[PDB]
Amino acid sequence: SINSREVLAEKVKNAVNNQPVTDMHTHLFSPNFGEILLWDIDELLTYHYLVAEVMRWTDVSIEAFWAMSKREQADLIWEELFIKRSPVSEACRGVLTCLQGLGLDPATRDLQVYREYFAKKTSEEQVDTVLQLANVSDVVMTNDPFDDNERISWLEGKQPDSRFHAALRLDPLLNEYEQTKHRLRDWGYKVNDEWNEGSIQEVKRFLTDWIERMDPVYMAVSLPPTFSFPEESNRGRIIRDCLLPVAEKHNIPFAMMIGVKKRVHPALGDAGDFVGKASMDGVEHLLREYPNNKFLVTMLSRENQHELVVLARKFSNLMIFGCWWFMNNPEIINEMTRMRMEMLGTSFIPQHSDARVLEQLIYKWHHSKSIIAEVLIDKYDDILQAGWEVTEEEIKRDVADLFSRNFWRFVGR
Amino acid sequence: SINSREVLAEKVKNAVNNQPVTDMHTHLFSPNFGEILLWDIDELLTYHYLVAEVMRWTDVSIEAFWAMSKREQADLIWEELFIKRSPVSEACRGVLTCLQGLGLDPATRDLQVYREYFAKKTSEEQVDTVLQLANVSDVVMTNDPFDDNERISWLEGKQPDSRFHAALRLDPLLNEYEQTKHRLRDWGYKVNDEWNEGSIQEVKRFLTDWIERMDPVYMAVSLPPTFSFPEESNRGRIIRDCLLPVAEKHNIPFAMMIGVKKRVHPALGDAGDFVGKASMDGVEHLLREYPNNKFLVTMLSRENQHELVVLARKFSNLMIFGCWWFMNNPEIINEMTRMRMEMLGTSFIPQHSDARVLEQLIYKWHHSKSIIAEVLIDKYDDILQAGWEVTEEEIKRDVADLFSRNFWRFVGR
Amino acid sequence: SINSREVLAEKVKNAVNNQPVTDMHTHLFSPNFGEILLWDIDELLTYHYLVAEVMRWTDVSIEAFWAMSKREQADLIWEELFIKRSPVSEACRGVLTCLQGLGLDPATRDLQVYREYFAKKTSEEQVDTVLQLANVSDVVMTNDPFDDNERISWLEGKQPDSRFHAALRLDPLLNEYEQTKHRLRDWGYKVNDEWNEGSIQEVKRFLTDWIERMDPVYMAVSLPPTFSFPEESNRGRIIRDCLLPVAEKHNIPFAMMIGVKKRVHPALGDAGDFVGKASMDGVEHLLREYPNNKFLVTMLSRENQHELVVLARKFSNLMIFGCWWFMNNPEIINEMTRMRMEMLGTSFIPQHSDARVLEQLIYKWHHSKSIIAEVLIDKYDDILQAGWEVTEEEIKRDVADLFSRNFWRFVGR
Ligand SMILES: O=C[C@H](O)[C@@H](O)[C@H](O)[C@H](O)C(=O)O
Ligand SMILES: O=C[C@H](O)[C@@H](O)[C@H](O)[C@H](O)C(=O)O
Ligand SMILES: O=C[C@H](O)[C@@H](O)[C@H](O)[C@H](O)C(=O)O
Ligand SMILES: [Cl-]
Ligand SMILES: [Zn+2]
Ligand SMILES: [Zn+2]
Ligand SMILES: [Zn+2]
Repeated sequence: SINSREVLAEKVKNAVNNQPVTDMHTHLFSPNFGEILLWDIDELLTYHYLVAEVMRWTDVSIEAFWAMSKREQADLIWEELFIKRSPVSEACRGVLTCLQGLGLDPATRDLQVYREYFAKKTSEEQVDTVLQLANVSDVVMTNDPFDDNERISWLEGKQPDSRFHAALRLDPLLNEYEQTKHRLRDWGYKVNDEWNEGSIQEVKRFLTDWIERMDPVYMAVSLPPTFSFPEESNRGRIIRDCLLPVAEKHNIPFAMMIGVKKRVHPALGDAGDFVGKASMDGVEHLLREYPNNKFLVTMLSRENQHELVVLARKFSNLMIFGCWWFMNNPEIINEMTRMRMEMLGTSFIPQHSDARVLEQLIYKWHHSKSIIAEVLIDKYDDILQAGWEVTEEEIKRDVADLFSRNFWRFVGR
Repeated sequence: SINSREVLAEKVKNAVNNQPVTDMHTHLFSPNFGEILLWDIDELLTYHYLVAEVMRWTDVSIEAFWAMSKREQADLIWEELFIKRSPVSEACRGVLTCLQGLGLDPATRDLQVYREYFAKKTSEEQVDTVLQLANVSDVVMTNDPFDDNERISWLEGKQPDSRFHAALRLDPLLNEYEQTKHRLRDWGYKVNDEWNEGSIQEVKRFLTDWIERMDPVYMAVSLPPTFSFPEESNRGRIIRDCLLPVAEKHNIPFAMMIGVKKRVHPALGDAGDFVGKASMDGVEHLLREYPNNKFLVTMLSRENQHELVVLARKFSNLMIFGCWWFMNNPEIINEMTRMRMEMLGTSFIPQHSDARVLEQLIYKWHHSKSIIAEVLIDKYDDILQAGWEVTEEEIKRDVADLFSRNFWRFVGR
Repeated sequence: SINSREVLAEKVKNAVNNQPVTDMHTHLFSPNFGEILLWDIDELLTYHYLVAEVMRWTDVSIEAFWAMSKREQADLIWEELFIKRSPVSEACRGVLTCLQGLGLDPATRDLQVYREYFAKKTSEEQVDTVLQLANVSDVVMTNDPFDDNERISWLEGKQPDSRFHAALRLDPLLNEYEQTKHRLRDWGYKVNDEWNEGSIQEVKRFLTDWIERMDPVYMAVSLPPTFSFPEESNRGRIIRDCLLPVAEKHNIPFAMMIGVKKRVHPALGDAGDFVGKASMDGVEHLLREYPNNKFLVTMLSRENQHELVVLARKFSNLMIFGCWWFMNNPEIINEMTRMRMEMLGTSFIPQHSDARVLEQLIYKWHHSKSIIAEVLIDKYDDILQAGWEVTEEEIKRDVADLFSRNFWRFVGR
C-alpha cells in the first residue's frame, strides 16, 4: 500500500517520467525527409513564439529582423530576451530546459559553445538523442500535400521511420477551396465550377489518394473562431459530402483545432496569428449527427475550455486533446488538466508538444509532465483519503492511457 | 486519515495545544495560601532570571537594586532589558508571551497600561484566567516545611484547592542536617547527638507526619554536583535509613534535582546559583539497590543529559522529567527532548514550568509545547513514511502521556 | 516598527553585513611591523589547520613536509585536500571564501593565477583591500614581549596604525616562570629565588613597563584544562599578587583562553595542540573574589560552553567571547551562539577571527556573520510573534553591541 502522499508523489513522478510518450501533434518530420525537419539552438531561438516576444522589446524593425540571417536573428533574440531581461516567459524557459537536457550549461550563457554541440552531429543522431531524452516513442507529424517541398518527399516514395506517423492536414482544401480547387485540377482532379456529383467524387478521390499514400492516423484542420456547421460554404459542403463519408469508411478520426484568427498582423508571419472564442454549436452538431465518425478536438480560447470538457461528457465519439498554443502555459495547462480529469477521469489526452523544432520535445514534455504529475498526485491522494487503495501498477496503467494508449485506442491503431 | 507530514503537523499541533497540562514542579501556591502566590507584571519582571540578566547591563549596584521597591526594580529591568536592548533572551521573551496571552499588546510597550490590567483583578480571578489560558489542569507545588511562613500555613490548616498538589521539599533536612537537627528537636522530634535508633525513628516520624499533613505526590530535594550514594554522611544515612523506607511504605516517589551549586554569588540571592556536572554513580546505585522505590530525576548540567537518558533505559523505576533551569532554553529543550524520545519513546515527562510567578505558566508551556510539537511531528512522520498508520486518537493518547498521564501513573494516583 | 518576518530578516542581515567589525583576538600585526604579518594564498593554504588535515591524507612524512618550501607545501595541500577530495572541511571552505571575496574565481581551480594576484600588491595594499572586504575596522593583535623578533620592534619604536590594537600576551611568564624569570633578570627585573616582596614588585614593574609601551586593551594568557585558582604555584602567585592588582589599577581586563593541551604531537608544530575540559572552579573564584577586575573568557572544550554561559549569568565582571579554535566550526558556533543569546540576551561577544593570515578575515567573518544573523533573525522573530516590534535602529544598535560596542565598553576605551 501507499500510506503517504510523499511516497505517492514519488511513485507518480517516476511513472509519469518513465512512461514513453506518443506525441499526437507536432510539426516535426522523420529524419529521412530532409531539411524540412528543423533542429538546433538557432532554430530554437527563432521559434515564432520568441519572434513575437522579441518584437515587444527590440527596436529593430520586423522588416530588418527578417532581413538578417538565422544566426543573426538568434543573436538578437538571445540578447533581448535572455540577457537584457530575465528569460522568465514559458517559451524562453523552454529553450533553457532544452539546453540543460542536452547536457549543456545555461549558467555560462556561452551561445557559441552551445552552437558547437549541434554542428558536430547529424539529423539522424540528434533525433535519436532527443527522442531518448524526452522519452518520446511516437511522433505524429503534420503532413500537408499542398506544400510543394513536403509533397515532393511523398511523391518520391519516401516513408517515415516507425517512430513517425502521418496526419493529413487539409487547411488549404477546406479553408481556401476557391483558390485551391485550381491546384487539384492541375493534379488531375476534375473538380467543377459548381458543386455537383463530379466535384464531390474528385475531392473524395483526392482525400482517398493521400490516405493511401500517407496512411495517416487522422485528417486535420485548424478553424477560425467563427467556425460553423452545417454551413453553405465550400468548407461546410466539403466536410459534409467528402471528408466525413471518407473518414467513416476508413475509420479515421477528424482532428479539428478551433479558435485561430490567422494573420491579424501579417508582417509577423507565423507569429501573427490571434485567437477568439468559438461557438460549440458546430462541434455539437457534428458529434450528434455523425455518431459513426470520430473527432479529435482542441480549442484555442481559454473561454472555450470548460464547455469543451462538458461536451466530451456528452459524446463518446469526441476525444479532446492537449493545451494548444496560447493554452500551452503553466497556469492554463494546470486549470485545463484539472477540469478535464475532474469531469472525465482519465478518458482524455492531456497534452501534445506541437514542436516545430526537434529539441522542443525535451522542454514541452518536461514542463508538461511535471504539471500533469502534480494533478495526478492530488487526484490519487483524494481517493486514497476516501479509503481507496491505489496500486503502483494501476498508476502506471493510468499514466500509459494519458500519455499514449488513449490516442492509439481512439484512432484504432 | 493522516497520510502526510503536512496533515500530521496539523493534528499534532492541535492535540498538543488542546492537551490539559499537569505541571509537576512549580513554585506556585494554591491562591488560598495568600500572598505567597506571586503574580502580575511587576513580579514577572523581577523573576530572578531577569535579576541576573539586568545586572550584566545596569550600572545600578546589586545592593541598591534590593533596596528599591518592587515597581522600581521592575521599571529598571524593563528599561535595561527591553528598551535599551531588544528583549531577545528566553526569560525576556517569556514576559512578552505572557502579556500577549492576557490580551495585552507588547507592540505598545505601555507598561503603565499593562499594570492597570492586574490592579483591577483578584488572585482567585487571575488564577482562573491563567490556568485557562495556559490550559493547565494541575499544578504541583514545592512545599518547604522548614520555611517558617510556609510551615505555619500547613500547621494552621491551610489546604490547596483541587487544582494544586503538594510536594514535600526536604533540602534543609538532607543537605544541612547539622543545623536542621536542632530545629527538629525544637518541634518535638527527639533526634540525638549520634545517629542511633532514636534519631532514625524520629526523622522517620517527621517525614510521616508531614506526608499525612500534605498528602504529597512525592518528596523532593535539590542536590549538588558532588552528590554521591551510598555515602557515610548525614545525607547518605538519612536517605538510606529514613527517606527510602518511608517512601516505599507510602509508595511515594523520591524526586532528585541534581547539579545545583548553591550561592556562588551570595549577593544575588535566588539568582546566585551555579551548575556542575554530576557523577551518575549515586543515581545508578539508588535505582539498582532499591527496585521497590520510585525515582523522579532531572539534572542541571547539559553534559549529564545524554547519560541520564541511557540510565532510564536501564531502570524502569527511574522516570526522568523536565528541562530544568539552565536547561530550560530552546536550543537545549530541543536536543534533550529529541535524545529522550529517540531512546525512550514516550516513556518520560518532557517538561515542567518551575513557575515562580503565576503568569509564567503561559509562556513556559507555550514556548515548550511548540518545540515538543515539532519533535513529535518529526518522530511521527518518520514512522508514517515507514508505512505505519498513525491515528489522531493514538496521537492524543501519546500526547496525554507526555503532558499528564505519565506523571500520575508514576506517582500512583 | 517591523511587523513582517520577511522585512525583519532583510533588516537584520543588512545590519549584520554593514556593521564594521572589531576583531578582538587575532594573530595579525599592523603592516608596518614587517614580514611578521602573514598574507596570500600560500599562507592561507599552509595555515596549521590545513597542516593537520593534509597529514591525515598524504603519504608524505611530516618531516618531508617541513623540509619542502612554502610553495611546495601549498601545492601538496591544494592537491591533497582540494583536488583528491572535495574541500568540504571548514578550513578548506575558508580558503575558497577568501579567494572568491578577493574577486578570484575558485571555479577554474587555477592556483597559479590566484598566486599572481598577490604578487602584484604590497602588504599595506592588501590590508587595505582585506579590511574593506571583511568590513573590519579594528584588529586586536597578540603581542608577545618574550618573542625576540616582536620585542625588538616594540623597543625600536614601532607602533601599529590606528586600526591595529595591542594585547599583552603573557604565556611564558605565567606558565613557564621558572625558565622565564632568568630572562626577566637579563632585562633588569631582579626577581628573587623565592616569591617575596622583591619578586612581586619586579614582576609588577615588568607588566607596567609593557603596559605603558604597548598600551594594550587587555592582558592575555592561554591556559591548560588543569588550570586552577587559587593555586600555590608560580602562576597562582603571579596572577594573585601581580597581574590582578596591576590590571585593576590600569582598569585593564584579564583575558583567559582556557582548555588547550600544548604539544601533544610536537612534530606537527603549531598544529600539534590538543584540548581538554576544564573545571570552572578557578574562573568562579576569580570572578567572585576580584569584583573590581574585568575578565574576558573563551574556552576550548565543547563541554565547557554551557556552564561558562551560566557563569556569565552570575558575574557581570565576566565577558565571554568567541568560538575559539576547535569551537570555530558551524555546528558549534551555532549551538554556542544560541545558548548564549538565550541566557544572556546581547550581553556577550559572539566571535573573534583568530586570523593568523591576513585574508582569513574575509572567511572568518563571512562564515560567522551568516550564522549570527540566522540566530538573531530567529530570536527577533520569536518576540515578533509575541507581539513585540523592533525598529531598524534598535537592530543596528544590538548588532553594533555584539560586533564592536560590547568589547570597547568592557575594556573601557
Ligand atoms: O503552437 C503553435 C503552432 O506552431 C502554430 O503555428 C500552428 O499553426 C498550429 O498549431 C496549427 O497546427 O495550426
Ligand atoms: O528554575 C529555577 C528555580 O526557580 C530555582 O530557583 C529553584 O531553586 C530550583 O528549581 C529548585 O526547585 O531547587
Ligand atoms: O585558533 C587557533 C590559533 O591559531 C592557535 O594556534 C593559538 O595558539 C591560540 O588561538 C592562542 O592564541 O592561544
Ligand atoms: Cl466568455
Ligand atoms: Zn500545430
Ligand atoms: Zn524549582
Ligand atoms: Zn589565538
